[PDB]
Amino acid sequence: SNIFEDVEFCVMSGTQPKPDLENRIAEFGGYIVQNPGPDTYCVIAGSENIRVKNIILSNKHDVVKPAWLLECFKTKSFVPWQPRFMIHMCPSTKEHFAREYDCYGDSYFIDTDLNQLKEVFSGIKNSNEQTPEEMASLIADLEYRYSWDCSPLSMFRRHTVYLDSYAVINDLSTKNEGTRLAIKALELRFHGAKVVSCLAEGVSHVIIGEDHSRVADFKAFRRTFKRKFKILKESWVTDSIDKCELQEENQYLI
Amino acid sequence: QKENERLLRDWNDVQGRFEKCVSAKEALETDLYKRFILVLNEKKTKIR
Repeated sequence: SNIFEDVEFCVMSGTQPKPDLENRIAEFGGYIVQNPGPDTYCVIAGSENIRVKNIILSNKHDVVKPAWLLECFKTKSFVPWQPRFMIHMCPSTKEHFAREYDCYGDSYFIDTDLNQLKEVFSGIKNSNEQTPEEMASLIADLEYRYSWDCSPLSMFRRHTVYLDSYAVINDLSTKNEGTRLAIKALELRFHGAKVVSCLAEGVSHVIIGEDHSRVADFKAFRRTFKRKFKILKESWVTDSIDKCELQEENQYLI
Repeated sequence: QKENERLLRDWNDVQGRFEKCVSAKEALETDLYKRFILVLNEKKTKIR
């Protein structure tokens, strides 16, 4: 290999045989440097040494994954650097990446894959400022654009659902809990429904179990409404889940 | 009474685990979509 010549390395660690790392480099002819000065290209290390910690504490060098150079040896052609191929970068490469990357680590000038996207994702901070309602519509819009909207775990995405787990409609602890309605709220949540604890105007569906004690009062309260919720049997959500697909409501009315 | 303690005891445990799975699934979606949205939106903004 007459490629790695005129390119100068630093195999600072590696014990994969470390003294064979530069040997493999040697039949490729990569220029072998024991200690990286300002001239060298990058530094290669199979682990961290305290000198590695140094050159991290002075960003004047580009610090590389062990596997990358092996891949370039298995491309029989130098592979110019990519986000995964590094484990730290210099300020010249950081200002270059301020042109060439999204700030979170997804490079604009290279197309990413499963392990790289997982990595970028795991490096983004944790936050929840988006309202659950904002977020539900971001998701509902993205699954609409890209046709993910029939996907089973999202089939009730466009349903806001009141559930008759309340002995008094809307009173948040007339809660009739231990009901098989509790399993149906796990189910509706698992498949994308906005399960709600108040019957305000925003509701598309009410779900009724065994106890019809309140259906007269749902039907009466629904006379108030501008957009009018359906009242459905439990079995709608069951059957829709089991068939991986919305079965539709009118056989399940009241 | 014994038999159906055992049936309820079990049913209540699968409830518990299912609640853990439902919560883990909601968090998996919103977390992934929030990170996708950040990465995606920076592409859109730059495209624009």
